Amino acid sequence: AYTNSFTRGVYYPDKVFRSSVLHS
Amino acid sequence: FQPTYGVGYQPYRVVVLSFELLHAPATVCGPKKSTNLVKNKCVNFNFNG
Repeated sequence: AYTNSFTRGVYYPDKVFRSSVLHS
Repeated sequence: FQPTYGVGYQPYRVVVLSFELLHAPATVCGPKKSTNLVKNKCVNFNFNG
């Protein structure tokens, strides 16, 4: 069977703290 | 490997040290003596290198 992931499966890319920012 | 062989055919031991020199928290360090922590002054600092 199948289902839609929506916006699941994002993770922190590196062990650095960042705040109030948009990071590509 | 034989003791008589030419040097390019003799055995060498190799150790390769891979460093995870990352932004992650440390557990292997050089023998640097830590100081007390100064606050609210302009200072030089060195946190884990």
